[PDB]
Amino acid sequence: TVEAFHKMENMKPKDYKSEVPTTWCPGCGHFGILNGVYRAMAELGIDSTKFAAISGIGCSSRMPYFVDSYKMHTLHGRAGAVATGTQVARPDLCVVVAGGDGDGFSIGGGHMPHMARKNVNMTYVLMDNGIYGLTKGQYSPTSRPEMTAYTTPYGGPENPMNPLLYMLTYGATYVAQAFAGKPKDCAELIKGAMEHEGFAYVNIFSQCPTFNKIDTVDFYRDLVEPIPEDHDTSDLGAAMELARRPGGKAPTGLLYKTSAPTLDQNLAKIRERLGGHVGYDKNKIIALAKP
Amino acid sequence: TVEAFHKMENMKPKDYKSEVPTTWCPGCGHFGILNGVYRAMAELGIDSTKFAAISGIGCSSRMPYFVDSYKMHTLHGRAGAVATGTQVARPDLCVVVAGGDGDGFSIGGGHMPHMARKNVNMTYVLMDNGIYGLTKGQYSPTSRPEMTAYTTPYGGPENPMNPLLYMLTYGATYVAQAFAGKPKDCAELIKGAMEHEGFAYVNIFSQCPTFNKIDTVDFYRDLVEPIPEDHDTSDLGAAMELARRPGGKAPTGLLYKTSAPTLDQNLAKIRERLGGHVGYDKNKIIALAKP
Amino acid sequence: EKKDLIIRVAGEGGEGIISSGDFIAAACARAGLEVYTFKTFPAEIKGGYAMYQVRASSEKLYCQGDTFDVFCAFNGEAYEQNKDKIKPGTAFVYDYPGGDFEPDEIPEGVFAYPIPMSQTAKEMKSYRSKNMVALGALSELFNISENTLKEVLSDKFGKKGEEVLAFNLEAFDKGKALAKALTKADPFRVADPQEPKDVIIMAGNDAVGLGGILGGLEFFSAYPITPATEVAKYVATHLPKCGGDLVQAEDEIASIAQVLGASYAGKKSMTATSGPGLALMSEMLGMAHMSETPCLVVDVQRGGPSTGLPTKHEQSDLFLAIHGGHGDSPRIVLSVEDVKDCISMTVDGLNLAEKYQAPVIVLSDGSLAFSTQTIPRPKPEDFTIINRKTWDGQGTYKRYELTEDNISPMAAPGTPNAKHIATGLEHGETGAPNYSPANHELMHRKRFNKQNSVLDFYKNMEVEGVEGEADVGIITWGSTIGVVREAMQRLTAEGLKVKAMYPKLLWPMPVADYDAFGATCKKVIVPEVNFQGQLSHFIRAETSIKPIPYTICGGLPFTPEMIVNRVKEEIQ
Amino acid sequence: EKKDLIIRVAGEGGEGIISSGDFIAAACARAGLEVYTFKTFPAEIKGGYAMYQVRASSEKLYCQGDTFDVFCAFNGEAYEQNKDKIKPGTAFVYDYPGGDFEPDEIPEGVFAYPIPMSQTAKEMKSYRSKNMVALGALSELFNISENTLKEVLSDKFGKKGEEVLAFNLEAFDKGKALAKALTKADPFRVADPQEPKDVIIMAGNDAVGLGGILGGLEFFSAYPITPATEVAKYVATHLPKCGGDLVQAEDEIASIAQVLGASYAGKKSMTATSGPGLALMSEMLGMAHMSETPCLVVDVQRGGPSTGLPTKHEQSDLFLAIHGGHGDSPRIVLSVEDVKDCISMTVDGLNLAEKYQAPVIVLSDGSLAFSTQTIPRPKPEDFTIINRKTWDGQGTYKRYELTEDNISPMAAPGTPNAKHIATGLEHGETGAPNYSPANHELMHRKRFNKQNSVLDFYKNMEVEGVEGEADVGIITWGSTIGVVREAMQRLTAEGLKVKAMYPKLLWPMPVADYDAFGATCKKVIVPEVNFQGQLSHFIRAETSIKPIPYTICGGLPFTPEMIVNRVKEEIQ
Ligand SMILES: Cc1ncc(C[n+]2csc(CCOP(=O)(O)OP(=O)(O)O)c2C)c(N)n1
Ligand SMILES: Cc1ncc(C[n+]2csc(CCOP(=O)(O)OP(=O)(O)O)c2C)c(N)n1
Ligand code: SF4
Ligand code: SF4
Ligand SMILES: [Mg+2]
Ligand SMILES: [Mg+2]
Repeated sequence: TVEAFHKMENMKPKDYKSEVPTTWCPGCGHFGILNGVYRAMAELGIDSTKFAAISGIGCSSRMPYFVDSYKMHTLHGRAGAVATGTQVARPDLCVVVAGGDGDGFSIGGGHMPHMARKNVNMTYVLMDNGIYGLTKGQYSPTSRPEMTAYTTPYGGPENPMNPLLYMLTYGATYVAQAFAGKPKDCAELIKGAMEHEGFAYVNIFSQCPTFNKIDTVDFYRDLVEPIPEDHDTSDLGAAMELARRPGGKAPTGLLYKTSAPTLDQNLAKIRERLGGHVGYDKNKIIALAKP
Repeated sequence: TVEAFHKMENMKPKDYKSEVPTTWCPGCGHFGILNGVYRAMAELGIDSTKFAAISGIGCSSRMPYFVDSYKMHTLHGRAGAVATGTQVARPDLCVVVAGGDGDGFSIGGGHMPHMARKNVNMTYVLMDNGIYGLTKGQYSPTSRPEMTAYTTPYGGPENPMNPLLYMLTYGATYVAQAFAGKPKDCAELIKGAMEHEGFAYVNIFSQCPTFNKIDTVDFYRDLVEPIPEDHDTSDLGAAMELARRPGGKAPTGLLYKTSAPTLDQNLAKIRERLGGHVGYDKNKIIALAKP
Repeated sequence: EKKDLIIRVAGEGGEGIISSGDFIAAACARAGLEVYTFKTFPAEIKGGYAMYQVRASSEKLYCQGDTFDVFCAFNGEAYEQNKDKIKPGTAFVYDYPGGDFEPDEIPEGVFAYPIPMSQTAKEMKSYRSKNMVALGALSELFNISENTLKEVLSDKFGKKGEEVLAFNLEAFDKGKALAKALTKADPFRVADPQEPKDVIIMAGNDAVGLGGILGGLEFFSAYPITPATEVAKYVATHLPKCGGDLVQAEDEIASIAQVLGASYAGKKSMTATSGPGLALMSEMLGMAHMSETPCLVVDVQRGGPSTGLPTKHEQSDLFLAIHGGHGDSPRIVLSVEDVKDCISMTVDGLNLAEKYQAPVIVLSDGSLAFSTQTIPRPKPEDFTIINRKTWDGQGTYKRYELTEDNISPMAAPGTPNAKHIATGLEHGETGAPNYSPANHELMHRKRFNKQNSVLDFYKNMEVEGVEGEADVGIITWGSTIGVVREAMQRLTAEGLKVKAMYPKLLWPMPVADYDAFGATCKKVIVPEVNFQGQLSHFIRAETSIKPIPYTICGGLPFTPEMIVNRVKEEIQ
Repeated sequence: EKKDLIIRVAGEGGEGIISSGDFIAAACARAGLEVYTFKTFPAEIKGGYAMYQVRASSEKLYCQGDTFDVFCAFNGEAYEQNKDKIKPGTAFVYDYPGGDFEPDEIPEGVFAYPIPMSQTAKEMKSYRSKNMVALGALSELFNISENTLKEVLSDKFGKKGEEVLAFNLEAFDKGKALAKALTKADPFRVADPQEPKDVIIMAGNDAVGLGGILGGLEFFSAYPITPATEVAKYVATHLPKCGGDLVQAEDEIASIAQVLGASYAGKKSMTATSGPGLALMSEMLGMAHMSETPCLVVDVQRGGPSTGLPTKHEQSDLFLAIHGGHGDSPRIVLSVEDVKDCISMTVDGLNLAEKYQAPVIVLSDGSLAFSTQTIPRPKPEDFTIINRKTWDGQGTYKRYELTEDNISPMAAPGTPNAKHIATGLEHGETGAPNYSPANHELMHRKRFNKQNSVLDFYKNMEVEGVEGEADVGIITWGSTIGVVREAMQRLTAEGLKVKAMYPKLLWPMPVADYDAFGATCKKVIVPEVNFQGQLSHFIRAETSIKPIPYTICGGLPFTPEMIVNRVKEEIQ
């Protein structure tokens, strides 16, 4: 049970801004996601002393610097695996990972299935700009094949992957998508992801104007399509149909939400069935080794 | 384009056996899969000088030692990534990866999406026994939670993953499943996987009687359900429905098959559009650096 | 005077070779004897030749010994595998009549004792009780206490019913009777029982897991790998009892990542692995050093390089443990000698990670992992526990505050007024990225001076032997220490001018203590099981000693006679 | 007589700081001069302070030099960033009047030259032409060839239309006129133009990619990482022209895995990375060693440890390159000095991987990666190319056949009668797993003797200086070699008894050549940019030299005067 929520009264988004100046390019989509993060934290009345933001490497991954909380800046692709250890060690914390499409699904792609499958109680905000921004413009697993980039000057020789479909297939128990140009949409879906008990994933399109010249704001605005209100967010099959983009349109809103035991809850059940506690008489364990 | 098929006359399964005695446990399901591999190779008239078997680490991963062909025994979880380099370097070869559920989806889980997404022209035969056999009985990403194993003496604290659904989501262009107890099903599906141009994945249930006491032969026989003949193998959504096990029954047969460019084909297009060839005048490249 | 007896039992795994040895070990411990065991499982899981060797003595044991005094073959394959060691003077028990082999010419001087183990078990309609027959014969022939042996069998089979137990005791008695009918011609007898000591029997990997728990372990993450998995098995069973959690990660990178995340959260965390896993962990161990985050990795070394020889003996990960990080990225490196160390030095490892906020690697090996020993029963209150330095809450919190002892107070998330960044980028006192020349020089000195100050606090480099000048000094590490200990007993009994030193802190190294030892030796020999002489390399690089490397690399440990012979070659 | 001139230009990236420097470098090369450049991009992608430093000379250049002779500031931030180096004797050009800053008291002895770059560019209604005005002024004040500068500008802007080019040439002329109106009081002039030489200008990372292609590269796999990504960028553009393939993998483990698979398939394969990536590759480089599969990794070293200082200067991956593998797992390790080496030593790297069927690591660094030099135009037919020993098809093929030279003939898949397995398990001659002691000893000797025989074939350790006894010998590696080259020019011009040695084969090391050098020097100093003195460590461990380490670790390279001063401190 996360103890960071509803501990502060009359909070405003600016109360969660750190003193660190934001160094992203002008027009970078990551600004809209940062604004959504601020709004979510204020709407939850969060005491950020109980909030742990963990990121790897990338332009996206610099976002915790701009948020007033505890944070760890770790290695490229490892934020989610690190966050699993933080979360399991301290289930009272609100644990959030932020990172980009390369950090998450290239080098970090092997850790993604197990976080979701084990239903770790954390939030993963993936800022999808269809490129590697921080390393100055190589293509990513979400890049379109017609894009040319610095290691693919002749186009991408493969198709992109589907992050929402991956996460649904992996078993994420809260799956949503938004566009950074709608920061209030980001805030609502990020807020719901934090309160959700289980692995909550929010894929947010974010423009990189400096290096990605085809996945522009106008492209993302035209690409998205809000999810109809009659969609059943407990229907996994319907969520996967949405993730596959009917008519070629990317869904925005909440695709899927279900209640299932979390990893820390299952680990606690193990300790409970043993009567485990910190004061346990370790002589009982030692005695098992007597000849 | 593989040049190993239909090059030899009067080939029998024993012609593809090496001299290495197969030292798997009696009753191990891996025997049925190995027999399927031999039968597929003989029915294809394969010239095994043009055949490359590549594996990682595990009981399953010992398979290439038992095959008379070119082969590599590499590192745990890295066989598919190694095989990509072999395949792209030599697209004439028939490249086959064999390995277990842990080798493939635990430590190897980060390489799986990109092999399938890029449609590398290779075959991946995954021998799914629901456990880590070679390291003597720890649970795997396909183990059922009620199983107890040597690092989970109090049960597995998570749900298993769905290999077929993963691979369909990843973009594998040939997806099939069988039970090791049906060696003719194994042979036909593996043979079709080899002939397929693209990333072909065959998930085969395999009993481990030594350590897995609940995923038995009788359990797998009752679990499987042949795919109806009217199933459309070009319908990705319908294939995903089958993978999610309607009625709790695991489908056996061919779930999905589609024709799309392979990685080596797209890489070749890049060279062709440049007029690239080994005899290219390298002085032309050097001249670009003149002041 | 011979105080020990070495009994090797060998045959088809699955006929109870391992359980038989464990029964003998437990019985000898209940009779007040010291015990040291070793075993090899069948090469393939389906089965095959297995071996168990139990050494029992009225005095302390430090290694397996040179070779067996008594050999018991359950089948012909076991006889062939050990034929070259069945030498005149040894006792040889074998399955006859009714076994699966005709024994070759048993050399004259070998005391042979045929026992129909297989057939006797068949007459009882229970071939699986074959090992019970062997135990009876061995007990009778070589004075393994029948009283404590039946106690051990009763503890194992009493839970199955009085019929099952009385059945196994009859098979035992049948084997005892068969051996009594023979005339004992060999001089070998296990020492007579003594007052039973307050001991336990533990394997190396279980002892590491217990040492972790006793050191205050709260979070364990691992991925299975031979020969380290038994650590995770033990922790998984017992750590939840103490309020901690074990998680099996998807690979070694995930495991060390989770260890760092749990440690950042304020929990004492560790993993266990072997060579391949430690190599995968190199990048994340750099993060631990740079971010000053406590973590402990136990590397149960196996045969390398690459996949190598997973089941064999080798201590060849010292290069990787010390130099495995990119940049200037030091680790604290310890290495254990015996089962006692597997407990206390895992506590040491957790303590040093807490005190110095640094990655600690403890090097074990695959023989120690499965060897068992009698050790004095551990009492939790006998272990000193160290906790990470925490912020006193005064002033403004700076995660990487520059202090006189170079150790910055830590603060777990949730601590009021201690929001901060832990980071792998080079950074200033507040953890903000800082690429200036002066700061990099300053922070290198902070972290290096911090970790190097282990030398002022943790001393674990015992010296024994002659007090004055020595003709030969021996320096070794790992379980090879135990082999050299027995060699020193033999050499010092002959009045030879020899001394020995046993570094268990491997990095940073106490150079002055090395130099003081070397100044009192005419020669220094360094036996170790690796190809390059890895400890000798660091002795050459960091000290004034010019060592003579004695390297072997064949998947086997040294024996005491190997050390004795090499030392004598260097004196005369 | 001063033959070189060092010009630093600095200001807002986006006003053409880098492009201006590249224009001067190209113009000086077209005027027959030698050129050495370095640059820093803005710390943030969005922009900020950028710097470019171009050195041009009538004689060969080996490093950047001590500090600038001429500094050109486009704005006040650039002036503040470099104010402490604007010392008496230097020339100072700056945007004034009409710029964004009022300069403080220009120190006495500084030759100040205000040029209204911004105001002139604004009066022309094209602020982006500001750098053209600066170029005109610098050309006039310091004799940068107007002819070749306008040639270079014409090549860049002629494709944009006759109006655009004539506009930029007009801005250039305005800057020339502004400078002509000032009185030149400083002694600085670029050397007079000479006949253009048969040269190219290349950056270090581009030169690595070109060397791979010239060495017969066929398959490249990498993952982007600073400061190495330009290698993959160059290869991705030009390798497909030569029939090869580049793939961007999902991480460094996948990249080295694909390299090994392509190499097993018979193709010359390589990757490029930096410290973090090399640490992730440690396990797979163990497989390369054990299975004897050729592979090449270029590590463009950056600031460590951990994430470290990605954009700064450091040579601290020597420990990891040599000792990063678990077990006894040796690599062949080279390190480049300059742009020439980046070509020829990447060819060397592929050749040695072919010849010795072993993992080769080439250590570059982040300064060299972005530095450009005039180098002699490479001629493809002048490079010796080595191909892996391939089976002659006679007899029976065994992948790991024991031969006199310890190099087993290879066979690519598809070779009749050469089906075989490459494996990471310890193995016998046919590649079947083999755990016996004699075989492990035998195969260690095979693989170690093989890789160690590089010492008999590849020699790359130049010695220069006095022929007889020296008061001081200098040993260094990496791009630090070039710095010591210039220091040696100064020390020998002062008649000092000094010599220097420049190892470019780092492992295995040619111990006898080290011992022969050191025996002729009273003292040996080893300058390197890492905290622990990593080369000195191996010099102590493997030779009879005990060096005096001169270590710095602040993200900056050495300068010649630092070496000169350190050497003079040691001469009595
Ligand atoms: C082990 C390792 N490999 C490679 C890198 C280089 N690297 C840093 S960020 C990055 C990718 C950035 O792309 P993304 O995650 O999509 O974030 P973005 O900058 O686009 O927001 C890469 C490849 C690294 N830091 N570490
Ligand atoms: C880097 C590394 N980590 C861990 C291991 C240990 N290991 C060997 S096989 C294996 C898993 C075997 O399970 P699976 O892949 O399902 O094959 P199976 O034996 O069940 O057929 C593991 C964890 C290893 N060899 N290397
Ligand atoms: S490079 Fe792209 S992702 Fe990075 S800050 Fe600039 S616009 Fe944003
Ligand atoms: S342990 Fe299991 S998977 Fe391995 S050989 Fe035996 S039955 Fe097969
Ligand atoms: Mg991105
Ligand atoms: Mg398995």
